[PDB]
Amino acid sequence: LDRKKLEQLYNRYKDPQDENKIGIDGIQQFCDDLALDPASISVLIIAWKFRAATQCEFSKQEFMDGMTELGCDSIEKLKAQIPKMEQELKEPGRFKDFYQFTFNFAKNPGQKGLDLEMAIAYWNLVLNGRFKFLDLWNKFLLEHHKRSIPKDTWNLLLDFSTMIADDMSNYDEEGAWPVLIDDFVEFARPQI
Ligand SMILES: CCC(=O)N[C@@H](Cc1nc2ccc(C(C)C)cc2s1)C(=O)N[C@H](CNC(=O)CCN1CCOCC1)C1CCCCC1
Repeated sequence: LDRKKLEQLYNRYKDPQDENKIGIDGIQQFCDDLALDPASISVLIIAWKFRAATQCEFSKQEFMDGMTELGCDSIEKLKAQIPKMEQELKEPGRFKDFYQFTFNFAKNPGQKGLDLEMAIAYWNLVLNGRFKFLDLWNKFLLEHHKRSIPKDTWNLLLDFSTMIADDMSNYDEEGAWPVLIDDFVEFARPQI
C-alpha cells in the first residue's frame, strides 16, 4: 500500500477548516466517487467496515485506519471490496454485528438511547425484507408514542425477527423479551 497515494486521496475529502476531519461535502464526495447514493445500505456497510463512531461524522483516524486494514490506497480498490462486504453480511452474526453497530452509529453521542423516528429510519433500511412485522412495529411505536429506543430493545428486535413465525404462535411470554417487544406481541396478535 502506497501511503503517499492514500494521504493525497484523504486530502480530496478532508474538511477545508479541519485537517483531522472529513466534512459533509467530503462524505458526499466519497459516496459519489464510490458511485453510491448517500441513502444506500452500502454507505452504512462502509461506515460499519470503517467502524465510524457516529453519523454525519468521519475522522482522519477512521479513514486512514479503515483504508489501511482493507489494503486500499485508491477508490477503485475500495469499490472492488463493496461486493465482498455484502457477501460477508449473508452470514448471521456478521449481520448481527452490523445491525447492532447501526444503533451506536445512529444515536447522539452522550445519549444512551436512540430517538424513535431515527430508529424507524434505520430499521426501514437494515430490516428491509427481513422482518415481516415491521409495518405493525413502526405503527405500534408511533401510536404508543415511545420517545426513545433502548439498546437491548433494538438488539433483541433482530432475535425476534429471526425467531418469530407468521402467526406469532412460537412466541414465548416467559422468554427474555423487553416490555416493548412483549407489548407489541399483545398489540399485534389480534391483527394477524
Ligand atoms: C444510510 C447511510 C447513513 O447512515 N447516512 C447518514 C449520514 C452519514 N454519515 C456518515 C458518516 C460517515 C460515513 C463514512 C463514509 C464511513 C458515511 C456516512 S453517511 C444519514 O444521513 N442518516 C439519515 C438519518 N439522519 C438524519 O436525518 C440526520 C441526523 N442528525 C444529523 C446532525 O447530527 C445529529 C443527527 C438516514 C438517511 C438514509 C436512511 C436512514 C436514515
